[PDB]
Amino acid sequence: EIENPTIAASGIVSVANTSDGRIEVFGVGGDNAVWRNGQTTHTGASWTGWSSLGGSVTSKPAAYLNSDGRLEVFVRGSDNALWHNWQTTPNASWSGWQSLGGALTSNPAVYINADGRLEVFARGLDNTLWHIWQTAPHSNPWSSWYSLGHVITSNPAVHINADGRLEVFARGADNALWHIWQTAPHSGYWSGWHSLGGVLSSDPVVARTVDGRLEVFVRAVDNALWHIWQTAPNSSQWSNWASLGGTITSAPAVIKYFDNRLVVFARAIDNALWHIWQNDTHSGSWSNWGSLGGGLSSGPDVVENANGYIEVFVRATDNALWNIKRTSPSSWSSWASLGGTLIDASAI
Amino acid sequence: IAASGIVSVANTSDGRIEVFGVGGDNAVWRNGQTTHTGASWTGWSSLGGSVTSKPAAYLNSDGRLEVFVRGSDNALWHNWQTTPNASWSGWQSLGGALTSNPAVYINADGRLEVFARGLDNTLWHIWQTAPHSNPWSSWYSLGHVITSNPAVHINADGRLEVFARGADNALWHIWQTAPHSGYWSGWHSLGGVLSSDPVVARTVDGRLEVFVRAVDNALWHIWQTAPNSSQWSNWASLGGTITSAPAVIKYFDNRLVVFARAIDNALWHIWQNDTHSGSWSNWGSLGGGLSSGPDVVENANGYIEVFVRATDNALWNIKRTSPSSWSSWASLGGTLIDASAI
Ligand SMILES: CO[C@@H]1O[C@@H](C)[C@@H](O)[C@@H](O)[C@@H]1O
Ligand SMILES: CO[C@@H]1O[C@@H](C)[C@@H](O)[C@@H](O)[C@@H]1O
Ligand SMILES: CO[C@@H]1O[C@@H](C)[C@@H](O)[C@@H](O)[C@@H]1O
Ligand SMILES: CO[C@@H]1O[C@@H](C)[C@@H](O)[C@@H](O)[C@@H]1O
Ligand SMILES: CO[C@@H]1O[C@@H](C)[C@@H](O)[C@@H](O)[C@@H]1O
Ligand SMILES: CO[C@@H]1O[C@@H](C)[C@@H](O)[C@@H](O)[C@@H]1O
Ligand SMILES: CO[C@@H]1O[C@@H](C)[C@@H](O)[C@@H](O)[C@@H]1O
Ligand SMILES: CO[C@@H]1O[C@@H](C)[C@@H](O)[C@@H](O)[C@@H]1O
Repeated sequence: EIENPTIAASGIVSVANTSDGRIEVFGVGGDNAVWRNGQTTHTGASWTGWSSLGGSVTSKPAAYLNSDGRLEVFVRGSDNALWHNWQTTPNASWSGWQSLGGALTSNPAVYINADGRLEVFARGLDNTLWHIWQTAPHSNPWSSWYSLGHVITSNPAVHINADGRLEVFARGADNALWHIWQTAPHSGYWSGWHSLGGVLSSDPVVARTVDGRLEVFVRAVDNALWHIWQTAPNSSQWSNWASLGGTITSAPAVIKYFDNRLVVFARAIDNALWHIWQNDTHSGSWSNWGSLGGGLSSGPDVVENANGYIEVFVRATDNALWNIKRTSPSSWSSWASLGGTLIDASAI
Repeated sequence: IAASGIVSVANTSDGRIEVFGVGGDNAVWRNGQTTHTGASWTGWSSLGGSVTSKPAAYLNSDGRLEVFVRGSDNALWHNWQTTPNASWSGWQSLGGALTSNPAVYINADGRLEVFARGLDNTLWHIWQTAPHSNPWSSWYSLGHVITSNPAVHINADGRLEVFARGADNALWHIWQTAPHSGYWSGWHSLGGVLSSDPVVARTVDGRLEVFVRAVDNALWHIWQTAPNSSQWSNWASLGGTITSAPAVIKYFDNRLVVFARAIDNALWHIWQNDTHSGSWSNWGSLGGGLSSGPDVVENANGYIEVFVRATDNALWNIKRTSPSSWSSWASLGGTLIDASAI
């Protein structure tokens, strides 16, 4: 069996914007339960503190905002089935845990189709890519499970093309970046598999540029941040792999700045939070790596807050969730503890 | 009503502004940024047709632009990209008998839905039967009597909500009972005395806010007190003496910015100082000589772009170029007419 390098450490929480402009974070507690924390209001003046959604889980959770404004959380259960939990009205009471069945061997990843139906992707018992979907927009019930085939050796990553076609990425048995896409938006058909090559030592992490090009970030076997991109929207042509250097020890976290420039965050060999950023959205010019310090026991996860500024979440050495955020166009916040005790329940 | 904007302004799925106006021949003409940097424009191309309303462009969730306009026969007509950012379909009739500009929004299920005043002066609507696809429903009346072009937005919970001035010149609104539920609410009055179309934004914290010119020619606004709120604020005056429909857009930090032509026919703007206190700036001039209201969009650099017709009847452009700077006033040329149906 081709040997697959250990994937870079995952982030500690699923970070989601609510329909009322607040950050909500979902992590796994010492009791194996999903625990939640969120801003009291969109100004982010304070947080609610940790409350338990309960359950007993065996993956990193994945939260997603339905097109009717209700958050929904996906996780692999004690039984290796997919379980989910939804707000019953926006930013209100939670449903409790419902089984969607299956036999999963990775974290679940979620995206929304061009018709408002959520669709979840996970490695199945046979190590092929599996998927499942809402049968109606922002609503139960769900399909049964289907295999898209292949052999994958990482958690899958999912995004949507400029033309509304979902596209999923994973490391293959050969360590290359593999991907597959809907033939047209929720057409009922997928394209078959394409290798982008490379030798990955992390999950793929996918953004769409403001001009509509998918761009994928990975740690490679040299422990550098590498990336690769569509040459145009929906393009039949990808770039060559290009190194951004560094010695990173986490999955990269990617977000567009308020001016749409890509910014990548990762833990480095010194256990600090580091970041590197586009100088512009076309020429392909990137900055040098800048440290933001801290002592990280996980990868970062990132969201844009209601002030239009980047917020970053990590687990610290005290196993609490820590937060650092932009406070203006020209300044970072102080490191602050949001407390809690979080375990890394990442499935791979 | 207060003078309308001259163009429908829409972002493409490949991060370029496209503008759609009516030429002196009554055809729909379009102009686009050559790339997402917005450094240059293609120049004007004709989509043809003979039109009797302002066009309304909208991006389908499959990334294809689509333009809606009232035809010579007062029916709704539409023209769509057959693939994203490529060739146009030409003009197809969706029938009906319309007495206003069409306004368009996308449902939580990816179906476009078009609102216009009908032959009996009630609110009419029509929708795609499947997401981002033909064919369309037949026409249905949601009733009432309206005296302005309708405006449409979506609540934080995915319910479409439509705004129109009534025969009392008050702001009226009606909403889906739930996202694309098949049912709508009763008509409700938010009062006031409007002298323009309503223009609607949704705040970053998920509250609908409506801007109007009032009978005193001042900018006024009213807002939901909370997302999906069963309670709105009182009307509040932002003052000024404006001679166009206002145009509203969130800044990169989500502060609302409102643009309007003033009595001096210059482009003026006023903005929130923050998104939690109801505190607004003073009016600031950006100058120009305007023969229309402004239309606004956020470009692929994440900055506000503004489009107005000038005294020469050309389309002019001013935009933010950074966190700290405006662009030059640039002429995109052409000759545009105001084909607004009301
Ligand atoms: C705030 O509560 C603390 O953090 C949670 C995430 C859980 O690990 C819990 O057992 C612990 O007591
Ligand atoms: C509430 O149910 C508990 O949590 C779920 C997420 C599943 O792991 C299930 O097996 C377990 O009993
Ligand atoms: C109904 O869901 C649609 O059809 C299924 C058969 C799958 O192809 C899925 O990716 C797609 O969104
Ligand atoms: C149709 O799908 C498009 O072309 C394919 C050949 C791939 O390059 C894919 O990334 C892209 O989305
Ligand atoms: C560029 O062409 C000019 O502007 C167009 C919008 C039309 O009004 C046309 O008749 C005129 O010649
Ligand atoms: C292309 O067809 C022309 O333009 C349409 C928008 C309609 O006004 C129609 O009656 C006219 O003949
Ligand atoms: C299918 O379309 C849905 O049902 C129709 C009967 C209308 O109520 C419409 O607003 C809604 O989007
Ligand atoms: C259910 O609809 C909500 O409550 C209504 C009574 C109105 O305030 C409306 O703006 C809002 O969307």
